Amino acid sequence: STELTVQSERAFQKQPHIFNNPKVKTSKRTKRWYKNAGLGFKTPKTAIEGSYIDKKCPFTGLVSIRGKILTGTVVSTKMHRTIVIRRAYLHYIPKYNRYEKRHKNVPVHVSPAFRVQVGDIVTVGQCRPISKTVRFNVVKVSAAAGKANKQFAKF
Amino acid sequence: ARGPKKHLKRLAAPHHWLLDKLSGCYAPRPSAGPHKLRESLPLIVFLRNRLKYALNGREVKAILMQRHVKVDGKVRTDTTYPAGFMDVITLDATNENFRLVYDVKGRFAVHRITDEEASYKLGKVKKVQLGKKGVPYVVTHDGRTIRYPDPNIKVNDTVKIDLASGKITDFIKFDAGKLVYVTGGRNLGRIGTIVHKERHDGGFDLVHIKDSLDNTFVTRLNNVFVIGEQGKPYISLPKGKGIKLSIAEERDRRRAQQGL
Amino acid sequence: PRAPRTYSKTYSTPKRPYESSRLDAELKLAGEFGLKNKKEIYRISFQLSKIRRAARDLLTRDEKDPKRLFEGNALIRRLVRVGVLSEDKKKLDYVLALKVEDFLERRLQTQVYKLGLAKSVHHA
Amino acid sequence: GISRDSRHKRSATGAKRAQFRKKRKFELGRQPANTKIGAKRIHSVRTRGGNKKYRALRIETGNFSWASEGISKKTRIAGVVYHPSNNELVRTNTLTKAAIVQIDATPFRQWFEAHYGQTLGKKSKNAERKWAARAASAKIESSVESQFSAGRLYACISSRPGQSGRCDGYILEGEELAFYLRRLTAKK
RNA sequence: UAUCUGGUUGAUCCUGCCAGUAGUCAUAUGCUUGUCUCAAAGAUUAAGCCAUGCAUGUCUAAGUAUAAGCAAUUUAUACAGUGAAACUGCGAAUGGCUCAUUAAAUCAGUUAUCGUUUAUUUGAUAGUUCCUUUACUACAUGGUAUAACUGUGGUAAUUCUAGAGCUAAUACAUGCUUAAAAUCUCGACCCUUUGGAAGAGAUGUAUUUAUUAGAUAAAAAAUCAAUGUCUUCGGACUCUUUGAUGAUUCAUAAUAACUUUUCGAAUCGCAUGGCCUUGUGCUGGCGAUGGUUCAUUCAAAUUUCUGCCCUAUCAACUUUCGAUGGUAGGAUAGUGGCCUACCAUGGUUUCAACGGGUAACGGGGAAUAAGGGUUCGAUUCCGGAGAGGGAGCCUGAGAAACGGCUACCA
RNA sequence: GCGGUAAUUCCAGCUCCAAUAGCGUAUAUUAAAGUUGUUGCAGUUAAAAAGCUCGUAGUUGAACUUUGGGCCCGGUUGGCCGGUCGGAUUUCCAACGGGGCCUUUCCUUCUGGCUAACCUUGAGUCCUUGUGGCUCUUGGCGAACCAGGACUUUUACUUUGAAAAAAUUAGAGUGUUCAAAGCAGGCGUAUUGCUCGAAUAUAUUAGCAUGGAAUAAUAGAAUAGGACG
RNA sequence: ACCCACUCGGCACCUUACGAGAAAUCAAAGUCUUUGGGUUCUGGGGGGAGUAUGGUCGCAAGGCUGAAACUUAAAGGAAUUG
RNA sequence: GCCCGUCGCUAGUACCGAUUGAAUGGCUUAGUGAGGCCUCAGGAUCUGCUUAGAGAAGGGGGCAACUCCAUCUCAGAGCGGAGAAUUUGGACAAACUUGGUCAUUUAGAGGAACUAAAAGUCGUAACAAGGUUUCCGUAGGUGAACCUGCGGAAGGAUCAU
RNA sequence: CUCUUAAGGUAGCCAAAUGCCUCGUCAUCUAAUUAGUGACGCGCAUGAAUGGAUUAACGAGAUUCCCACUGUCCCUAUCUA
Ligand SMILES: [Mg+2]
Ligand SMILES: [Mg+2]
Ligand SMILES: [Mg+2]
Ligand SMILES: [Mg+2]
Ligand SMILES: [Mg+2]
Ligand SMILES: [Mg+2]
Ligand SMILES: [Mg+2]
Ligand SMILES: [Mg+2]
Ligand SMILES: [Mg+2]
Ligand SMILES: [Mg+2]
Ligand SMILES: [Mg+2]
Ligand SMILES: [Mg+2]
Ligand SMILES: [Mg+2]
Ligand SMILES: [Mg+2]
Ligand SMILES: [Mg+2]
Ligand SMILES: [Mg+2]
Ligand SMILES: [Mg+2]
Ligand SMILES: [Mg+2]
Ligand SMILES: [Mg+2]
Ligand SMILES: [Mg+2]
Ligand SMILES: [Mg+2]
Ligand SMILES: [Mg+2]
Ligand SMILES: [Mg+2]
Ligand SMILES: [Mg+2]
Ligand SMILES: [Mg+2]
Ligand SMILES: [Mg+2]
Ligand SMILES: [Mg+2]
Ligand SMILES: [Mg+2]
Ligand SMILES: [Mg+2]
Ligand SMILES: [Mg+2]
Ligand SMILES: [Mg+2]
Ligand SMILES: [Mg+2]
Ligand SMILES: [Mg+2]
Ligand SMILES: [Mg+2]
Ligand SMILES: [Mg+2]
Ligand SMILES: [Mg+2]
Ligand SMILES: [Mg+2]
Ligand SMILES: [Mg+2]
Ligand SMILES: [Mg+2]
Ligand SMILES: [Mg+2]
Ligand SMILES: [Mg+2]
Ligand SMILES: [Mg+2]
Ligand SMILES: [Mg+2]
Ligand SMILES: [Mg+2]
Ligand SMILES: [Mg+2]
Ligand SMILES: [Mg+2]
Repeated sequence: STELTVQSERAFQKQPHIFNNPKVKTSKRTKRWYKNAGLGFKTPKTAIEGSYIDKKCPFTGLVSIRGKILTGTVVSTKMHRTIVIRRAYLHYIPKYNRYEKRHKNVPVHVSPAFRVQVGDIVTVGQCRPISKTVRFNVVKVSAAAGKANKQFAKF
Repeated sequence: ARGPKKHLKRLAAPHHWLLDKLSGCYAPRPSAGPHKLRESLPLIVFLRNRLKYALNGREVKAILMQRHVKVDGKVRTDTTYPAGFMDVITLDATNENFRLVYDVKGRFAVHRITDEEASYKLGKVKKVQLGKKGVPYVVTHDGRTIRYPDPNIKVNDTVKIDLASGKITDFIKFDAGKLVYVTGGRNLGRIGTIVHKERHDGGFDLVHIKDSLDNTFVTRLNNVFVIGEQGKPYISLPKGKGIKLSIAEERDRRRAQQGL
Repeated sequence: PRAPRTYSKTYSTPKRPYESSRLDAELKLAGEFGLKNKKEIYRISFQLSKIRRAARDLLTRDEKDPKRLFEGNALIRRLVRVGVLSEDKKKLDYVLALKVEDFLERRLQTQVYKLGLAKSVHHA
Repeated sequence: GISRDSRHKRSATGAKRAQFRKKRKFELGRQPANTKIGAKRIHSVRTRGGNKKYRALRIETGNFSWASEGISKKTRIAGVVYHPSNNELVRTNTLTKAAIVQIDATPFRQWFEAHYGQTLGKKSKNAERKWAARAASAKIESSVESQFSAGRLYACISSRPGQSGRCDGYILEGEELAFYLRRLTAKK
């Protein structure tokens, strides 16, 4: 989530070991570091253009993505820089040779290089434990809005 | 459970050992060593259950304590010592040399080899990194470290090893179409030359195989061990040459060879 | 801590306990072949019960199926090798037919009697 | 002792979790160093698998790097000034990571007025050469220069004294200094 | 291996249950019991209580022998064999037993460590240790202080031990050292240039911090600050060096330093040989135990996806006193509300949350044979948990250990 | 259901039946049970349709979008011969599958690395009167997959395969004297060794890898804020 | 307003029985061992008993939800002849 | 013929119930809080490096002057280590006292059911138009089955003007 | 069944502030209870606006028990005005 200030916290927010010498005059101010996570996920332009820090970002942060890659649909954007997605699936019950609708909710950290809205399908990828719950990080938004500007006024 | 486990129960021991169910309880627990516990042949299982040379295990320690036995040229007094794939077992007395290599049933076979072939071995390089002080090194499936290898030597390539000395004399790049020995899976012990490799970033590359009967199969790259070129291997293969006939085909060969 | 010493039993027991026909039929087998038990008949019909089962199972697979061929021919050659199955009927729709006495006729109890040597299966 | 497990601590649904087994030794944790200033006192800690850890209590000197000058010196740590996590660490002059301290600055002045032959605030042959190949270099910076007048330099602790036993840091420069300066006076 | 029969009525056909029938790696119990093979067995109730004995000890030519021990012989006047006791080392964290707790826990299959610790095994791995650097620092090798022992004792009592006198080490505690080369900052002098220099110090590994390299997505130029090598003295710089991953701030290396300075052999057994300037000189054989970092191996710790019985006469639940997330730190072997501080209001649920029950350890599996199912698994393998109940902790690579200690309760 | 004086049910004797080194009883559970019913129950009167409609969750939900035609390639059974010293393959043949073409037909896409394949043909010919046949470089196939850049609507199902503990189970071989078992064992020169073994199958729900594009979802372009370049 | 023919959509009757059912009967109670269009609900021998208990609604009377111990070989349905 | 209820006898089951009843187990507020662990102190003693004295040693090399290394021994002095009992403050936290909560059991005068149950006493409610057709919902009433009012149903004793 | 009445006590309630007998019987609380409470009811002589039964809340009302508290007591002593 984030959204502005960049510097609002009791501690100075910076990237580790990325030094900008004040002696050497630079027209970009701060030097910024990033990477590609792998697996083909485009490291989005809002990460390289951005001023945010987020050491939990898969591009500009210190986390690696490895293990499961999953997709779910965004059910909650409430807590800061993290969301909950619902993943449905049908569970096969052999005696009745039929299925039942089930789901799980996966808490996942989302860098403020993505603007996530509720309802978005999102591609998410696994992580070292980021928090008590979050084991995953949002690596791609496969949705958009689902007809947001088609919600407008009359003739 | 509070620390390292020192025992092995029978039925817990791997099945390619061919240990009988009864006559006691436990199995020999392979010592820490060059080869993984679950793929290995402790010296006792070899010198006894295969070669029938000693009846006890109490006898098997009498053999090794005279230093008859030597593994890959060093002596090796350890009863449960984890001998493994590509290792050379030499009995000084009885002039005998072996190389540990796989059946098509996945079992280690007694395989006798020439005195002169017994002085070299094939490692598969598992990893190659840049070590202390800029010295690049290579390490092989059996846990050897060879410092200063050829730059061209990459992971999954195999390596010829001097035994007597340590050094790498030659290597074989991992290449479409090279003689391959499966170590793992149910295709363990088949020998198939490499059709082509499935990539799979994120894990588990697959290596497609076609043996000299024009049968095909797949395994995971981890189970593929390069031995050479189609036709010419770099080691003496065991009888059957890792082909794997069907139950039918094998029932016929064994019942066609009959007349006394 | 050992290997379990394994086992299984050799006989099945009749569903309906009192059936005059089946008790008549059974005693006549003990009378002919020299049995001490109804269990010795139970034992055999249990062997037959599973052989028919295995043959029932194979017969449903496609002809020239790898399994049907390997296990079907093997069952046959074993029933020939003892002498229950006739050399002509070697293709196992007879093993599906068969019957109890074909097994009973093959007992060393009976074969000591069959060519001389005994004369009264009880003496056998 | 302390236990870092998750077996206490209700599951995400809020459900209360039963106690399964007892406290294991490998999920253990220990008490803070709460390291203070002056008169070096250090206790090693035998940790998992041999492995000493050095728990600093009471450090006076540390090793501090001027990063834009590419040199490191050892100075007296004067005291703690700002801390992001807890203020009691400042008031008690407790040393932990990210703690903002003040240091001696005379080891840094002596280097600068030697290396650059310039001095701050306000004859030998070879040295004259060197000092000419420098400057157009020596412009330093305002906010870093005025601190030598007071003889005390703002530096942020980058080490983990309750872990390594070392209290180390880097002199504040650039945006960092501008930040923590604003915090000081607009809180002061 | 797809079967049914007796019981409602005066009789009938139904509905429907009771009864019969068969099996049970399913216990008990009664009566009966000759042979071979196989051999489960204090699980159920009371993870209730325990007499006594036993169940963890251990030595190679190769750490320590003045036993006032044995043997004497066989060269051994320092020792030399054998060897109690004791030290030192390693082991006692494996095994075995039990199933009480445990219901998203365990466990299973499948993952992750680019999130860690790891004795041992196995492969590699170390010329740098001192010091204002000619009147040098033990290296032909530096320091004591202890057991056993000797002797004096205490107590009803224990694997209780006190005072006194000795003496060892691969115990304890110290502490020298080795080639060449290059690179760096200093810089006495001399001389003006475009500029160069004697000789002084620093530079093992590990630790901590800051900085830098670690390229590569197809091609070219100018200017600023420094400053490299080659002059055919305007100027040029040509050949130009690059590891792995899907991915890294990776492997590895460079600079300024930092450290109550990690390691860099004061060890042991066999043999005894060359080589001359004849010093017992300088060399030197096989392998033992060690030793730092890296790798391997036995592991461990966490960890992704999905899967548990009954219950709504449990519908709301979670944040007292972390509940869900953000920042920083502390703590850890290390990730993480693990913990703390500050901040926010989050997280779960009729797709059944939460709560309750379980005469619940989970799994491989067992019983029942049309198929579909139903039932069971304390229990020979795997995993987990425990040692009367709780908690705590020393030792250690590894235990929150109980045939370890400390405390409380019984 | 028997026993209230001739008891086919009790207490005995005789005789007889079933199972037999075992047989009875108790308790549990399974089959019988289509009396738990997915397969597969029943509900007018036997137990059972809520007094009635609305209605959320849940389950379910009409039809329609590349169909048809032409050619090529090579497989595996089976027929009629067998050429041959039980099995062999060519021509004749049907049958059943697989691959790929062209019919207006993305095959993700460039940027080359690669080529195995003919529209090629350069010579002509082994040989049946010749398109029966392949060696063979000089204009002329992309996809068979390397690897870099730039991007990609989501699924369910189904196929094949990998990763996979052993004991159990299913099951092959072997005459433990039979058998339950076991994983042995079998051959001579039994005076100095020879030799086959120690298979195979299941192993599903989930995850992974591959093929299929029917069935069933999902998304797309209408204030054009469309698609191409 | 009536008559006649056809067509939707009703309230029913009549005759049939291919068909269903234990029957009585039934144009559904049919298209069901040749067993699957979609979906909701209730029953599992009789008595105990719609009782106890808890919850809930109501002024109350009472409504919804709703057991078990124990007992028991029948209870019951339609049709037949007396 | 069947048959219904009160009433009476024996026996069994569970319910209600004063006792603010009892017992077991799982959590848990508050209070008190052992113990090891970390930490501020502590110094029973027992040594360290430094500084100086007095009495002897060994020579870096001289005719007198001149001078290093290691080692023992007692007046006397600066600046660090070990380290017992003890002790400050912590986190962890058994346990005790008193409460609460959940689960599982359970005693009880008496009350009120039901069964075994067929029958005994009193009547005749139902089954025939059961002699007042039967049953439903509700409401009041009476030894007892039941009666009666208002609406239903036919499962009626009427498929019918 | 009998006498007999204007009718012959219904729903309730109880040894109740209504019961003689009476310190009723049973249960509970206690070491022990002519006390209290819960039951029982042929109730000397309970009972329906002579109002019956129930009843949250309220009480310087009568009564029983518990916790806390105490010189009420054991057993008394000392101090101030
Ligand atoms: Mg928030
Ligand atoms: Mg071992
Ligand atoms: Mg009867
Ligand atoms: Mg009857
Ligand atoms: Mg009758
Ligand atoms: Mg039965
Ligand atoms: Mg047991
Ligand atoms: Mg027990
Ligand atoms: Mg001696
Ligand atoms: Mg010795
Ligand atoms: Mg164990
Ligand atoms: Mg000492
Ligand atoms: Mg509700
Ligand atoms: Mg946080
Ligand atoms: Mg249990
Ligand atoms: Mg179970
Ligand atoms: Mg189990
Ligand atoms: Mg179970
Ligand atoms: Mg149990
Ligand atoms: Mg016990
Ligand atoms: Mg407790
Ligand atoms: Mg313990
Ligand atoms: Mg014990
Ligand atoms: Mg133990
Ligand atoms: Mg008589
Ligand atoms: Mg009789
Ligand atoms: Mg079905
Ligand atoms: Mg039914
Ligand atoms: Mg009915
Ligand atoms: Mg449709
Ligand atoms: Mg490709
Ligand atoms: Mg009480
Ligand atoms: Mg204290
Ligand atoms: Mg009547
Ligand atoms: Mg009437
Ligand atoms: Mg009346
Ligand atoms: Mg009725
Ligand atoms: Mg009274
Ligand atoms: Mg009174
Ligand atoms: Mg009187
Ligand atoms: Mg009183
Ligand atoms: Mg009273
Ligand atoms: Mg009264
Ligand atoms: Mg009155
Ligand atoms: Mg009133
Ligand atoms: Mg009173």
